[PDB]
Amino acid sequence: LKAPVVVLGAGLASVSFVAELRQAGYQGLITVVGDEAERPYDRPPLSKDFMAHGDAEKIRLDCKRAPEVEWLLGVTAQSFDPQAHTVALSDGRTLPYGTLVLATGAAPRALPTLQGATMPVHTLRTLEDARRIQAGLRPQSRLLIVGGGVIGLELAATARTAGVHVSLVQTKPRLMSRAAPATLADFVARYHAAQGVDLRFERSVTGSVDGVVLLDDGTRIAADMVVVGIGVLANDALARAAGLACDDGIFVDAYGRTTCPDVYALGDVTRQRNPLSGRFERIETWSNAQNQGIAVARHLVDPTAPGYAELPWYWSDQGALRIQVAGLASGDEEIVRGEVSLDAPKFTLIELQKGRIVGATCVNNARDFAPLRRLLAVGAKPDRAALADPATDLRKLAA
Amino acid sequence: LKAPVVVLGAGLASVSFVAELRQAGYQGLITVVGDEAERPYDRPPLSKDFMAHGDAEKIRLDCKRAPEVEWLLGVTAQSFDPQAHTVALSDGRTLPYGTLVLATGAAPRALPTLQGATMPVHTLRTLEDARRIQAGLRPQSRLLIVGGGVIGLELAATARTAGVHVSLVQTKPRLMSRAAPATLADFVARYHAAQGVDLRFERSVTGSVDGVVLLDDGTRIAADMVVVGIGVLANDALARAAGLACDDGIFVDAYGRTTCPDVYALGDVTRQRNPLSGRFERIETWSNAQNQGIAVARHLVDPTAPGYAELPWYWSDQGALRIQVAGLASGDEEIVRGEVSLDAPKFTLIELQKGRIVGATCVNNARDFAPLRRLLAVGAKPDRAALADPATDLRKLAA
Ligand SMILES: Cc1cc2nc3c(=O)[nH]c(=O)nc-3n(C[C@H](O)[C@H](O)[C@H](O)COP(=O)(O)OP(=O)(O)OC[C@H]3O[C@@H](n4cnc5c(N)ncnc54)[C@H](O)[C@@H]3O)c2cc1C
Ligand SMILES: Cc1cc2nc3c(=O)[nH]c(=O)nc-3n(C[C@H](O)[C@H](O)[C@H](O)COP(=O)(O)OP(=O)(O)OC[C@H]3O[C@@H](n4cnc5c(N)ncnc54)[C@H](O)[C@@H]3O)c2cc1C
Repeated sequence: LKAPVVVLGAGLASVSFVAELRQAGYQGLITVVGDEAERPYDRPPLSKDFMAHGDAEKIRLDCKRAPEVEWLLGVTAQSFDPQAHTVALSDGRTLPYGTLVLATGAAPRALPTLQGATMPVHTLRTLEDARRIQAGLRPQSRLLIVGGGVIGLELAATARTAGVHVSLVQTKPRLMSRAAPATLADFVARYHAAQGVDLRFERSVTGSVDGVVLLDDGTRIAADMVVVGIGVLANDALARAAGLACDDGIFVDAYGRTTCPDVYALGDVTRQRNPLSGRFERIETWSNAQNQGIAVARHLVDPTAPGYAELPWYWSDQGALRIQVAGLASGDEEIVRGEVSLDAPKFTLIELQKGRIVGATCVNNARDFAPLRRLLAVGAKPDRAALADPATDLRKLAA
Repeated sequence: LKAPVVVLGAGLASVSFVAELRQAGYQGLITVVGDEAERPYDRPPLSKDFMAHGDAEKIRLDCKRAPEVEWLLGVTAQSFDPQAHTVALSDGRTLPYGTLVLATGAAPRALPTLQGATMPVHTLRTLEDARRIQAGLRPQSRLLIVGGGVIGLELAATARTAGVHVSLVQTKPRLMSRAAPATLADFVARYHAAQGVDLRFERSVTGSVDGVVLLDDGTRIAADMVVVGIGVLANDALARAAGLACDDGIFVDAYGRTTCPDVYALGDVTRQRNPLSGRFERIETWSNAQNQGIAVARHLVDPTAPGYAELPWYWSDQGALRIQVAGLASGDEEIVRGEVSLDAPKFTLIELQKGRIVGATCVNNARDFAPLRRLLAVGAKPDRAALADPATDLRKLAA
């Protein structure tokens, strides 16, 4: 930890990191460069309550635990020189650094087949995106969502509740193909179909003409607006140009270190080790952005602190479904607690691998999720009969 | 470049690196820790001329360009402390370092289904391995090779020439599924079949009992010896324990830097960027071990030197086939020069991607390979009609 600290990016990972530095005792200079001209804000409401109600002052991140920080908003870091220890800014200024932190997140992947489209096509990542989408979301408008990940499905539910007709195209045979158990994915499709979502599986967009989208099966979908959500790409251009190891994501170890001395990275921009799979992955969850940011800051101030160690998890709010998912999507068996029914959905899945818990899912059952995450964390091997037994209390069993 | 330099591993990458340091002008301490008790030697002859003729003094690496280096042979680096800047050795000694270089290569992957086998099962990576395999290779012995990569196929040809009966099991539908064009792979299978190799595709080993190997199709193959060659795993345990970013391979940038300050890595142990694909890969070729070793050394002595930049390539000698392959295995089209015939095989493949050369293969045509590699290097876009035209001289066209 060499002063001054410069952080590139002012999203959740960045805010979490600078607040932990200050709370841990670092009182030297901290400067944050953020390219959006927005008071730092949280993204999950953009698909839900913001999209519906429209109040951005309900979604701002609390920067109060980060006193004495200069936030350069609406400014783009254009390059950094890791030998000179400087960053070049879009406003013509240069910042010196002792420690540089790359927290630049990721940007929506574009659909090449819609690149010359003459109809409204948006992605959903920023306040500006959400505001733009809202203003075309009239009741009985027709929305096409490309991509069956959580963002798209969250938007789908919000749109339907608002009286918008929703069609959704998914290339893979299942929704949430990333980091969701098949049982959950099948149920999620059943729910959305029941809410009026027109789901098209194993189809791809081949292009568009005069307000209609074309598909690989040779068919058409007319819509007033397309929202594309087919995943994101790490914002790692600065690192690539400066000579750091990247591959759609900056490689970091558990201390947030990149291959370049005095340069760290955290959050959506990173590829990091998933302790459960033992493989490097770009983890794009809210909890990772916050918790990896805190862990890296904590170790920078106190090098005896351990590195980042959390196992990955996320939630997704999709209408009546409060979904929570932790660990791996699959193992050698799945234990199902409760019934999988559209009639007041409430159930828990547990994935096991040689008797050890390696994954869990709760749907409208937040009470069981916390003890499942603790069990997950220690690689517990409970009695599978007790794990199926609805009489069992997971909170009790967790100690 | 802080003295003293310690290198872990005494294979080709290591020898190439220390020789380049010395040639570039670094005259400080260099100490190499090598766990094999062997004068440093080259591995490719182990599947060919050594396996046949048995003279290890024909395969030693030239260390003369590396004067004043202490080589601790037969000693294992057990851990390193990247804060203390020391390495702990199996003989009880500790080495201080200013710069640590991890050049520990990779080890053959084991076959879990043969873990309790009571017949001879060997891998082929070391002098000891080769010597052990040789001594069971009687004429009219039956050898089963598991794995259709280049090592297995090279051994297959050597064994057949020696009068050994060869059966070979390959899980994938084609040989050389890694980094070889399908056209080449199909031809290579045709050649080996013509030389008496009993090839079994899309089959897996399920176990063994009393001198017979069992397969996923429910059948049997009796053999006097099994040689397993199903790929390798990076020897990255020290890095993993010391907190470096690894995933079956230590992540490095173009200067050989790991995520840990003052620690570098090179050769088979690394995952690095493939400039043609833009993706990180573990490149396990001879040319990478030598050339990445030299590039990293060169930049350590002269930081104005560029980073490692070579595009990947390899050769494989399989009986009458002198095979050379560069770049990617495929693109949007393949140009074929000459005829693909078992009657005196001699042909060239060129892979193109939007008019640009991205890959090439020569079989018994070393003359065309060098100009194809130069063309590959600059991302050339020659006239495809001229590239097919046998009247065309690639050496001429290369300038
Ligand atoms: C619509 C939506 C819904 C979501 N819902 C969920 C959910 O249900 N569950 C869940 O777990 N997560 C969800 N997420 C939230 C999410 O996971 C977090 O927003 C994200 O992980 C935060 O990571 P970050 O801080 O690393 O990156 P970012 O939030 O992307 O922050 C990076 C910032 O750096 C900026 N930047 C990039 N380059 C430069 C530069 N050169 N100079 C200056 N600034 C730069 C970027 O523009 C960006 O503002 C959702 C996200 C979206 C967009
Ligand atoms: C049978 C065979 C045939 C081949 N034929 C071809 C070919 O046709 N074409 C081709 O391109 N390549 C071929 N290769 C050659 C090959 O590509 C090179 O041998 C390899 O890439 C060299 O890389 P290296 O120096 O990084 O690793 P290595 O050669 O594996 O050297 C690493 C050394 O470090 C040692 N070590 C590991 N851990 C420790 C430790 N903790 N302490 C001390 N020492 C340690 C290892 O035991 C090993 O001796 C072949 C290899 C084999 C084995």
